[PDB]
Amino acid sequence: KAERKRMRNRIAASKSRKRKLERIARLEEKVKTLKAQNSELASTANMLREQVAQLKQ
Amino acid sequence: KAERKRMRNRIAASKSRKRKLERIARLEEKVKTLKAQNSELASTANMLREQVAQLK
DNA sequence: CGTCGATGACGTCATCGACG
DNA sequence: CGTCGATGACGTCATCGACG
Repeated sequence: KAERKRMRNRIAASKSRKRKLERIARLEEKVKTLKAQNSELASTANMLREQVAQLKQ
Repeated sequence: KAERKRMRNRIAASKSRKRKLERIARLEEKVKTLKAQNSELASTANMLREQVAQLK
């Protein structure tokens, strides 16, 4: 029945808008975490140039 | 006139959806680039461990 | 071939801060 | 107070591939 088809679709649309919402938050969360990782790797590098300056003489 | 308000809001919705799309594309591209940088810095570190090894 | 759930695309409403 | 553009939340349509 048509009437009921649309009814189910209204629900489908609601979950769909919801997954997209989660997907976007996942993305922003990935960006935030990749940034912290960068900083860590960047500092670790200097922590290593440090050790390379000590062994330097 | 109520009619016209709705015509305009129709256009406005097209822009809005368009910008949300562009915004999501940005997030996706950022994830991609941050991953690349991540790699560079990771291997660079090992390059420096290599260089810290050469000092023994 | 008829149906299902997922999705992209779209128009509409409700609501917001800003403007005068 | 009316109005404006932007935008979040919806419901609807068209279309998909999968199923039987």
